[PDB]
Amino acid sequence: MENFQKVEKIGEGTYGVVYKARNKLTGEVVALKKIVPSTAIREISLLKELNHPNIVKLLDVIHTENKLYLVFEFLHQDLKKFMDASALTGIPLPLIKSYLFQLLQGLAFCHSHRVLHRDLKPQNLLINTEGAIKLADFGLARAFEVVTLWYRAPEILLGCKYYSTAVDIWSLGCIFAEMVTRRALFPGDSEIDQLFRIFRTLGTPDEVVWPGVTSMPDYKPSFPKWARQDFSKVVPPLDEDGRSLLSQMLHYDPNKRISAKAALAHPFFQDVTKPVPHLRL
Ligand SMILES: O=C(Nc1ccc(F)cc1)c1n[nH]cc1NC(=O)c1c(F)cccc1F
Repeated sequence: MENFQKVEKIGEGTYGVVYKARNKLTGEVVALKKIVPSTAIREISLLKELNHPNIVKLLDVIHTENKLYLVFEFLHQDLKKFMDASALTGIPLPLIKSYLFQLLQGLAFCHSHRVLHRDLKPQNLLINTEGAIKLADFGLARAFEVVTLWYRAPEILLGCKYYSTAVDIWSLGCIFAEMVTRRALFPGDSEIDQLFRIFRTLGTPDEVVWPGVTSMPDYKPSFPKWARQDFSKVVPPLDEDGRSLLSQMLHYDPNKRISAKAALAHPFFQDVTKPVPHLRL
């Protein structure tokens, strides 16, 4: 730690405390995350390689005195605070669209290298004054105070052990709908409550929409059978392009669910721009 001065506690991460810190030598301000098996060492080292404009840059990995610290480029806000701050009027749609597009870019990159996030949520989406948004804590999940289930894909909730990059698309779809409506899509407060909120909005899945569902580990023939709601009721006043895209990001069957790369080609992004957010630091 010596080479750093903790300027302040930024928050209580999943894997430990987060500090804003200044490199006593380089002068650079940074995010310092306190988290040791060699596997965790090997995973995090891979992470140093996947550099992308929409991934929070992992500056350094300090394994000293059998402790683990990750050093990340610092950004001044996350999407959760910005949403609360924009509750009154909502985030403008052009900004929502730009955030969605850049996030999809980040995902398409990670996914092309077979790296999933697994835990997307507005808290780990960081933004700057220049209109950029970045995925934070990418890959930390494989490598390793209630954790939110609100963005969890249903195949995870159903006990699927070998899930795909589709889980991140699902989470990002949930975040998309939340930006638009200013309300969490599926605010579950247990794994069953989470699952059943999903069922209530999208319909109880069956073998028609999701072949193999009924054979999943935690699936029960006894689940109530709810009817799917219509999306126009779910995310007004998102336009038809947005709704089409959202519906594809929220497909039950992970194999039907749109990829990040395919989502980038959707006509919703036909008119994408890069607006600057007004944020007060
Ligand atoms: O937290 C960060 N920035 C930030 C600063 C002030 C805020 F109000 C808000 C945000 C940050 N900058 N760079 C990386 C960061 N955070 C993470 O990587 C991170 C983490 F280590 C653990 C959990 C969530 C994270 F986003």
